[PDB]
Amino acid sequence: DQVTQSPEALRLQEGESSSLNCSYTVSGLRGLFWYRQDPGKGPEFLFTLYSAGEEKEKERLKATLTKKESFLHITAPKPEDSATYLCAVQASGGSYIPTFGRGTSLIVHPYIQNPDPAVYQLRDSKSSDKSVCLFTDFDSQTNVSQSKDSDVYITDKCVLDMRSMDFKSNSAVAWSNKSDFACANAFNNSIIPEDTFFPS
Amino acid sequence: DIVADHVASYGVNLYQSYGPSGQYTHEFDGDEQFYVDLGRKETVWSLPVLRQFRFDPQFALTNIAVLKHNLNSLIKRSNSTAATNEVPEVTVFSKSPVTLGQPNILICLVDNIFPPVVNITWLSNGHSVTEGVSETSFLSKSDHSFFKISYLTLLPSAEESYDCKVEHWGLDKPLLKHWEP
Amino acid sequence: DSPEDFVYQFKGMCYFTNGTERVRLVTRYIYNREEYARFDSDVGVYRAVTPLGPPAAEYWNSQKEVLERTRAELDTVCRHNYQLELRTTLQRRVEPTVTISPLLVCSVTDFYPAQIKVRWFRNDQEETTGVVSTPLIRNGDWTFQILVMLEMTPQRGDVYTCHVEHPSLQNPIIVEWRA
Amino acid sequence: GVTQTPKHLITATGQRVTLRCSPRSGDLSVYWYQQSLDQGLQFLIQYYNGEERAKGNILERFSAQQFPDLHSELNLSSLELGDSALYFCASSNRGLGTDTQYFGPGTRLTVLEDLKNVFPPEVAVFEPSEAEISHTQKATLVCLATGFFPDHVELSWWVNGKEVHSGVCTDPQPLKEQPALNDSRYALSSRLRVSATFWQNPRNHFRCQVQFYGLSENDEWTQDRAKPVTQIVSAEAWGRA
Amino acid sequence: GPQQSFPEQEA
Ligand SMILES: *[C@@H]1O[C@H](CO)[C@@H](O[C@@H]2O[C@H](CO)[C@@H](O)[C@H](O)[C@H]2NC(C)=O)[C@H](O)[C@H]1NC(C)=O
Ligand SMILES: *[C@@H]1O[C@H](CO)[C@@H](O)[C@H](O)[C@H]1NC(C)=O
Ligand SMILES: *[C@@H]1O[C@H](CO)[C@@H](O)[C@H](O)[C@H]1NC(C)=O
Repeated sequence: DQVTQSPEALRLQEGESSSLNCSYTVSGLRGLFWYRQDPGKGPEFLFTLYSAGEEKEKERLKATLTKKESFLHITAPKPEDSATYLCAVQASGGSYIPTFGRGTSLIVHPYIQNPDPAVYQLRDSKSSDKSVCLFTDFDSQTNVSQSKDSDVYITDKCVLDMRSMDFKSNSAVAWSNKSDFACANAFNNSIIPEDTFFPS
Repeated sequence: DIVADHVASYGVNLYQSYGPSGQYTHEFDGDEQFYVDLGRKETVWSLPVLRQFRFDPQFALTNIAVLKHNLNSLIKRSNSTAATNEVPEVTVFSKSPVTLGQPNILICLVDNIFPPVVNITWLSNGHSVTEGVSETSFLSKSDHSFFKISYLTLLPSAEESYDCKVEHWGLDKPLLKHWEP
Repeated sequence: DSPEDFVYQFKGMCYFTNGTERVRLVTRYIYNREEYARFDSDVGVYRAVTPLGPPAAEYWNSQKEVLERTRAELDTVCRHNYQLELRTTLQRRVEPTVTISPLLVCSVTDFYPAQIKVRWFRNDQEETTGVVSTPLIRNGDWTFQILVMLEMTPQRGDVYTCHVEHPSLQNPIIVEWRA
Repeated sequence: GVTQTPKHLITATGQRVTLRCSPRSGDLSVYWYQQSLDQGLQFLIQYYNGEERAKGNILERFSAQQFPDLHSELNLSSLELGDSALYFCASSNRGLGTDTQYFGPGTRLTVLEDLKNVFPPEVAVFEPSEAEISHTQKATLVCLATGFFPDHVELSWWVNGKEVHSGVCTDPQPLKEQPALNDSRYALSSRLRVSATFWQNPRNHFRCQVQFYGLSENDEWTQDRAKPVTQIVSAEAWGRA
Repeated sequence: GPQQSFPEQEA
């Protein structure tokens, strides 16, 4: 009567087409449903498949159903497609009560045409007792990790779009109220590109 | 009418304002595959081969609920047009050829039933019969009327006579179809 | 007095011909004895049978998900259930009981399926008239019955036989009677 | 389609809350779901045309009802810290096997031990680095929102009194200031990137504001510090030469 | 085992 989604979470690069699996072992299926869920938001309906052999399409998405499982084929994914894709089953076995899978957390990393990784020291606020450093313009292959240093806080990669210049960039923010807080060793726990710009 | 080698109803969903009452059945070539006892919340089979299937009684209660809603909507649509009572056709006949001192079953066929609410009792020599009496459910017809069959497991005697008493709203007096060997 | 009653019926009808090849789904929506709307797989949409049909037919035709979920029942209900019928109800073979009793009647008792062929023979000779066959009697307990009355003249030296053909029998069942 | 009220709900342990849900017009079936990190999307209870249809692994404290207007009410009593989850509502046409479920935006519940630990954010704007401007001709404004509890916040960037989305990115999830504490205060960062020339104009006004959801006027407060009511905290900066 | 036809709902 169970439903299983694989992988539990998936990391993809902009354009790298992949397929989300939804296996089921329930008896007498009468509907299979695919949903898209964003954090804090309600599940957004995608596709319904009433029998094996069925195939439905919605732009770069393709949902197919077979006697054993259902595939959600996501072709040339963009960072916009980053969500948790939920799968449900309605069958005689499960008294037609919808049985949802644990979802597949999708994350699509953007393509950086011209990477310029650098760590900059921002202008100290007159109100705040915090010093801020910013790791920006690095490529999507670079992974940022939390600081091991007491009272030092680092945020995860965040991509911003500047549609006026058909530009996009990744950035991590590092701050601390500690006196000995320097940018030169702020992302020490992260594997930063060997030739990252470190200004004076 | 539609011509086909085999005709099946999956299933016959029925709901009426009298009671109210419901009926869920499946039919194959005019024979009742099973019914769902809505009061008892149980699926009752009518073939030993079919008995191992797992049909949830909830699935019957679940469909009848939509019929309950649909009837309310059509009572409002028809400007509350009640069902017309029909005159039923009663026929009494034995299951196998009549032989004295040999077990035989009496069959009472009550055809052209509308609305599906009828009383079919058996009489031997005037008194009522409770033992060895069984019946089917309301079996569907293309004209959307019904028919129900009542059985009587008996031993026939030279002087034993039998009667099928049918009470319906379409009848002014209870109809009696006599039988004798 | 006549008690006030309002009836509603829904029938999910599958029509099977030439085995698995020809399949049709007809879902009938009935108020009392008046079928007001029906979906037909051969048609492709819900239709209004009577003037009480358009509020239902149009409403169910406006939504593609209602049409898709209904259209799917030709496979999820008809073809699905036929696979169960092939193993249960379509395998059911009950052989008949042939008896001759007094002009002369051939009682063919309790058989399955419905298909049958009763024939009288005069002396290795057919007998077309006078033959008064009853319609196929349905017993409702998954068995059938059929009685065939024959007007005869009892004459010296003729054997009367009742030839009955059925799919449960490899060869026809023959029962004879003499004067 | 499916609507739900309220959006945010901050409450104390032992309290009673009532959640509402208005289904799609034409739908006669309503489903209730509880979504938490460690249990996923779990079915609570279902209704059809004002009557109970199905019961899930629902608690005794949790009760529900479907009114003649077909809207539903999920009443949660003697609240516990564990009840802090996303409560989604779903709507179906007839509640049969082939019916497609349609979800609501969901109520977000947060059950705290006491309302004493509630803190609003400390918003601080940080002006771009002269090094970044000289290297990319692009200027990044960082906004820091710190020491708030719980995490019911909405951060926005405002250039010359109007909201902006271009060159803006906020962290999807806040950080924990004390990751070892279960009742830890949160921190959140956001960036606003503009061209060097745009930031260089002193006539350009930049403002980062955070909408904080807290205690309502009817809640009690006796502490010396100001009541952490649902409020707006903001930091601003003008363009430099 | 056996599957059933689901009736459509009126307004
Ligand atoms: C079927 O038989 C029952 C026998 O009980 C009938 O119901 C009774 O009808 C009389 C009418 O005078 C009432 O006084 C009784 O109180 C009823 N009894 C019950 C238990 O309801 C019923 O009307 C008959 N139905 C038909 C179609 O004739
Ligand atoms: C119901 O009655 C009104 C008149 O009172 C009429 O306009 C309408 O068509 C009637 N409907 C039917 C189906 O008889
Ligand atoms: C029935 O069977 C096959 C299709 O499976 C076909 O060859 C044949 O012509 C059909 N019709 C009849 C009348 O046999």
